[PDB]
Amino acid sequence: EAEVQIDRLITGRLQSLQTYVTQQLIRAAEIRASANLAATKMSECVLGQS
Amino acid sequence: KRVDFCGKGYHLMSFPQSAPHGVVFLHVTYVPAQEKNFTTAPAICHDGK
Ligand SMILES: *[C@@H]1O[C@H](CO)[C@@H](O[C@@H]2O[C@H](CO)[C@@H](O)[C@H](O)[C@H]2NC(C)=O)[C@H](O)[C@H]1NC(C)=O
Repeated sequence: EAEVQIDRLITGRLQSLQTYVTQQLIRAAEIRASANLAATKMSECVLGQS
Repeated sequence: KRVDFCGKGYHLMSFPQSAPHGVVFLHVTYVPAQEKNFTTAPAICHDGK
């Protein structure tokens, strides 16, 4: 009779973690593009002349 | 002219080829070797010029 109640905790925690994972993915998809530009700038403004 | 964009070293030209879900580039480069030392100087004086 309390397993029904525990089913609410489980589905709350699961959604709370689901939001975190998606937020992490969306945020980390930006650092890739921010570091790709740094790599591009370092290979031409240091190793040569722009 | 931008360095280290297509190939490692000075760039000459390239060829594209297909792939199942993408493209494959073949770059032709140009790399020097067999160096020496010699001795240099910035300019040469002659008759005060
Ligand atoms: C140009 O001269 C320099 C120095 O005279 C050469 O550099 C030395 O090469 C010897 C080769 O056995 C090494 O043992 C030394 O350690 C080198 N010097 C230093 C400071 O590391 C150089 O090899 C010469 N260039 C050519 C193409 O022969």
